[PDB]
Amino acid sequence: MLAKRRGFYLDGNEIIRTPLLLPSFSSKGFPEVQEIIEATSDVIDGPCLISAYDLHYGSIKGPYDFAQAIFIDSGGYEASKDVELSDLGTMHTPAEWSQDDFSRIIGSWQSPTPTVLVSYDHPKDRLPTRAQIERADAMLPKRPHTFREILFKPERVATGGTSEPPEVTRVNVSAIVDNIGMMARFDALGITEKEVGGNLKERMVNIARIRRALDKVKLTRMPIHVFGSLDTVTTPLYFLAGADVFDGLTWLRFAYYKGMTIYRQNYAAVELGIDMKAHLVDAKCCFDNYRYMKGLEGEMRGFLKEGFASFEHHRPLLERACRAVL
Amino acid sequence: MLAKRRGFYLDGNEIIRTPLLLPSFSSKGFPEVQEIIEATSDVIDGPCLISAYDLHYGSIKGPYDFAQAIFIDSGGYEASKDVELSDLGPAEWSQDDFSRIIGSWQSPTPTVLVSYDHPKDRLPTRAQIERADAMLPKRPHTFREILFKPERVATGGTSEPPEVTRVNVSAIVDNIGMMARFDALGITEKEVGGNLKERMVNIARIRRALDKVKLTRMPIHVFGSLDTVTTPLYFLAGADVFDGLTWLRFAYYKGMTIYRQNYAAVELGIDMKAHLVDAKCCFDNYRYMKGLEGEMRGFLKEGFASFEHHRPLLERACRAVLEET
Amino acid sequence: GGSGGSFGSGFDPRDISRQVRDAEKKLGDEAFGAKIADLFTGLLGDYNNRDTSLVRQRIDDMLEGELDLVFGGSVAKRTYVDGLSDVDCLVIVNDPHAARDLVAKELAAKLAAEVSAGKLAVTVRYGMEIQLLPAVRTGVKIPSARVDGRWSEIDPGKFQQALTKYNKACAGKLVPAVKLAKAVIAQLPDAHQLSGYHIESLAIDAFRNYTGTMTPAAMLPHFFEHAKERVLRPMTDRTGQSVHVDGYMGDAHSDARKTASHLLGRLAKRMANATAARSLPQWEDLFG
Amino acid sequence: GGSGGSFGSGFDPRDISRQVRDAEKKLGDEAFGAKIADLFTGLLGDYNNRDTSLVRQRIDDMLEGLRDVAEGELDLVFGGSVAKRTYVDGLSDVDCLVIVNDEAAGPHAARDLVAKELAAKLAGKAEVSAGKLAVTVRYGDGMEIQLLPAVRTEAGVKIPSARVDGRWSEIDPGKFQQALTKYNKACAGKLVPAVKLAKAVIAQLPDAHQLSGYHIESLAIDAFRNYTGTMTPAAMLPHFFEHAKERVLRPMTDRTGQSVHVDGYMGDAHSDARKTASHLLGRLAKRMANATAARSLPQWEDLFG
Ligand SMILES: *SCCNC(=O)CCNC(=O)[C@H](O)C(C)(C)COP(=O)(O)OP(=O)(O)OC[C@H]1O[C@@H](n2cnc3c(N)ncnc32)[C@H](O)[C@@H]1OP(=O)(O)O
Ligand SMILES: *SCCNC(=O)CCNC(=O)[C@H](O)C(C)(C)COP(=O)(O)OP(=O)(O)OC[C@H]1O[C@@H](n2cnc3c(N)ncnc32)[C@H](O)[C@@H]1OP(=O)(O)O
Repeated sequence: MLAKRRGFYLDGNEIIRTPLLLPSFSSKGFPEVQEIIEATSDVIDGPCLISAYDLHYGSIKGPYDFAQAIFIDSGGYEASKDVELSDLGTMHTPAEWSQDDFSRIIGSWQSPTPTVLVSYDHPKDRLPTRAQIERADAMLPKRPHTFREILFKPERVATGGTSEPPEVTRVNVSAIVDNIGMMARFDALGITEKEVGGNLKERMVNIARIRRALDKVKLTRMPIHVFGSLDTVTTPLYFLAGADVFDGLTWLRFAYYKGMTIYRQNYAAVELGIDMKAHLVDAKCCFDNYRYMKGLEGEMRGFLKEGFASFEHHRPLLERACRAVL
Repeated sequence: MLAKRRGFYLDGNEIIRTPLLLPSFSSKGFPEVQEIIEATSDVIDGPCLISAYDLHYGSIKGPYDFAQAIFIDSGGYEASKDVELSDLGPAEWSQDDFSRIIGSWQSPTPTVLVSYDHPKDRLPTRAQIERADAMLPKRPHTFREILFKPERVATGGTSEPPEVTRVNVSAIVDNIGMMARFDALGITEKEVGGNLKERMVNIARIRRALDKVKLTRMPIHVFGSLDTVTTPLYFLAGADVFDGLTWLRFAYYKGMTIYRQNYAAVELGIDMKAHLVDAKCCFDNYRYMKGLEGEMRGFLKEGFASFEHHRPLLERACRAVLEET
Repeated sequence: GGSGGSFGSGFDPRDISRQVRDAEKKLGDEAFGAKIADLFTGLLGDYNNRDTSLVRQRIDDMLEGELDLVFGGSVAKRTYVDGLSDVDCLVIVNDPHAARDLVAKELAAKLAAEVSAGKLAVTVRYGMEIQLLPAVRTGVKIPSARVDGRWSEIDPGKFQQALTKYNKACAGKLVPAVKLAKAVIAQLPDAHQLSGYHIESLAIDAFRNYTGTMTPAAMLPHFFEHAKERVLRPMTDRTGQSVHVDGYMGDAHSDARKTASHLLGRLAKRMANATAARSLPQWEDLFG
Repeated sequence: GGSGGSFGSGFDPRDISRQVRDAEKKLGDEAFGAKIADLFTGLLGDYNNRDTSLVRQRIDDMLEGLRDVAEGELDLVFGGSVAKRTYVDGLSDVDCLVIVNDEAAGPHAARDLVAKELAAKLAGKAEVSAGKLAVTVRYGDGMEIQLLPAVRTEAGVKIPSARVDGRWSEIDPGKFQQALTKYNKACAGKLVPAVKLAKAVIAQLPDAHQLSGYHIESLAIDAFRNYTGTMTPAAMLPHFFEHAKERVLRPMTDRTGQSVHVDGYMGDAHSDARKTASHLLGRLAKRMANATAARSLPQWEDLFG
């Protein structure tokens, strides 16, 4: 089956468990991100994701010991005007994010909790797929309490024209499968949602291609991290296709409600009450969204034992898509 | 009941009918807004809202004859870093720039002109009424609508007083007799209250004040409100015109304003071509707006049975904000 | 994230609109289609169940025309006579309001059935109402659909030639579709400015080369989708450059033609949006 | 639009978190509350329906005849399993203190002595085995009575250490037994069930737990001394972890500031060992507050296994 319990292992013992829904923090679109970290730290018990870009520019200052583990994202999101599928508006000027700035942050990072380091990526610094594997094995340090995860990116820099070719908008899944044996050097494989396919079906098929390739080279427990996917529909579908780790900023813009990712003011009207104090609505939405993420995470962990009955929503759709793409 | 059939009248005849759900176009957040206007014009049969700011800077070109009527927004939205409740994220805009756009505007369809507002050009409530009566031209085929704004400019600190964040509802009720000079009253969603209940009661306060000066058919326009929950609630509270950019970012589905990529999965199909999803969402959203508009127009005859969604929530709030009077 | 998110993905916005709207028009809901058919069968019930054989015999019992019309009958509760699609016969007098007042009394002489005169046609009620359009000989000249005191300046031979031939070529569905269209235009609060003769001519030009389904649910949207463009130019046939029916609309692309085009276009969008939304009430409100 | 929409409106983000969480903790759902009560009654079913009178008679029957072993002073009968945890690591898991006189031989010497003299005496009546801390007497009916061996010195009685094993602990078993019994009784007999539930939750942790059974019992005494909440395990169990996450960072003491000698293995105050324990106890406190706020019964079930 494409869905399986996987994770990050140290000496054969499971340190981080998948399927994992990762709450993400970023300064891009959220200038008060530090205030969000401080408030949500009182409810976040599991792992979360931050950015080395924000660590370098001081957008976030911790403390990060509230989480079970920390995913240090390289900074390619904040260094990019490009956005994910869940972005609904942005007014973002990226600053300079060189390889040296990224290496100094991850080199000096020290934490009592497990840490996952993501490979460096920049919209102007792209390489062929095999060369991306070589960069991540050289830049990501092999250190104690630190896992290594390579986020594959497209092989071509943007042209700047009216349209962009697939070498700019999509990763080379065929090249990832060809060099899939080189994935043993790392702890996890990464691909962004927007760049692993054009629509939902193509993203599920290409995730399944990468999963089947990993299972052939005896990496049956290696997690697949889909960057940017964190909603009530596409995230369970990618898990059924073979993916394992899911992060995003969707929990900070929307509200999860009855299997739907909805507009927050409607969530406050239909659930929180029309007289709820306005200075408490955004934090209450963030708190409820994290608890919803863990409930949805448990439904995905229950699918391996109870089947499709574990999912409380969209059960006919999840089963139909699972049949069609497998 | 606070809800009634209202609109813009010429010689006692109804030219624009409320409840009206207005699809809005804006360059802020939508750099290809002209591309959206051209595509959605093939499905938009009713009125829509554009901005004089975008007309002046060439962000939108038209033609705009596809719509039943045109609401020319002053440009106070595009000229503001401030956003609405549905934003999930400015050049110079003087009063003279606003007067030249609305002064040379010609349309074969009815036109509604909105009063000028700028985040740094605020006045007391009465001065807003007098400024709008002087700047908005009194012309044929042209309606005049005043959008009330807060009375004090932002201080620039960490917090802002209510005189910056909210409109003076008490001053609107006090000077409510001066509303006969205009065709419609306007208030922003974010600035008419702090939460949903306060926004509904303050709309009801303005509605009861208008009904006292025998303006029982004068529309109230809530700028920024255009979703499946808050728009019907303001209508039950006394509002009539609702516009916003939510139809361009979200997707209306089963009474909820949802994330678009999930709408494409559960409704459009998981294999729909990606280059047609953004336009299909806009096309379906406008048809949803007309269906929701009809549910609100049917409430006046059939009651709450006209609403296919959120019937329990709509009644509970409607009772609470009407008993407070 | 990744590079992408343009509204049209680098396409022409109208090509994107065409791709979306074509895909909508290609899938259909069998339930909603039956609801629409039930609506139109009721709106066309009084027309399709009119005793047309009795209409002609009662006409011959009181009297006809060269070409057989019998296009009288009410549709969608519209009780108006403004064109040849609403008349049963042309009563020709040998030699405009004079011929109408003359024919009216002379029908009371044959039977004393009820006789009444209207704005365009003389109506003979039995208790069935038969519509008769008076005309005189000069070819023939029929009364204008607009001013009472004028002739339509059209050749009634040509008009009747097309209206009967096309209607037959449309399985007798052209005249019902026109009456449905006039019913829709009548419900518009705006001022309707197209004459009954001009609307019938627009339908003739519209359903020439029509390869769609011969049903009112599909023919009625085609008329408004065609008339929104044809009304902007002076009305003509294939090889003739004047039918003398739209001269009142000024020159080509005039303000009067553009206003009519916008009203016909809004009705075409409302019909396409009502079908795309599977909204039966929106189709019902189009007829009232 | 309008001016407003900052995450905290210029307030302290941690004050907003407290206002939100306070509002959550004050509203309750009767349906989820009944499901939670049904969960805890099942986890505590073998404990509340244990034939404690039969435990008391069997204790007197197995010690009448052996002069060397003598029953303790304070009645415990805190033996019994909850949430299917079959571990005995503190006074909250033993039924009595079996005191022998004659120390230098070690705890494991007095344990095997009590074991051997009871296995010969109860041969054909019950099975006797020695564990990591206490001697267990299993009978034919399935009842297992836990006996904690202890020795009597000129300094007083001494109970075995929960981690060192080959030495006696520095705790005064008289003081400890008094507090655990007095509080539990003053806690409507719900302190000991809450301690066993807490140890059961900590046992499910894949992480390395370092707190002994004595220290957890000591932490619970410090937590419920000034506890004014509901006398239910659904409210007492979260209070322990939210209190112990802060108390474990400092050496354990009584009300007057005197060491009780239970926290010496955790190093000095604010040590790395105490900080690791604080985070583990804190994550369990967050999981309990989030499971209750979300009305998630399955999340509460996974806490116990
Ligand atoms: S609705 C689905 C079926 N419709 C079709 O078009 C299918 C084709 N089958 C047919 O039999 C059609 O009826 C066709 C072949 C299109 C009939 O075409 P005609 O050859 O009859 O049409 P013309 O216009 O060439 O000539 C017909 C005569 O009718 C009069 N006439 C035409 N158009 C008008 C208008 N608009 N108003 C009044 N009279 C009109 C003219 O006498 C015309 O002769 P002309 O040579 O056009 O003067
Ligand atoms: S169940 C929820 C409701 N809370 C209640 O407690 C119910 C009402 N009961 C009470 O009011 C208190 O529980 C009382 C009865 C006041 C308990 O306080 P006391 O003053 O009676 O007892 P102390 O705990 O202060 O002192 C008694 C002995 O306890 C030992 N001791 C204290 N703290 C610890 C810890 N953490 N670990 C082990 N032993 C501990 C002390 O050694 C003390 O013996 P001394 O001789 O006094 O040193």
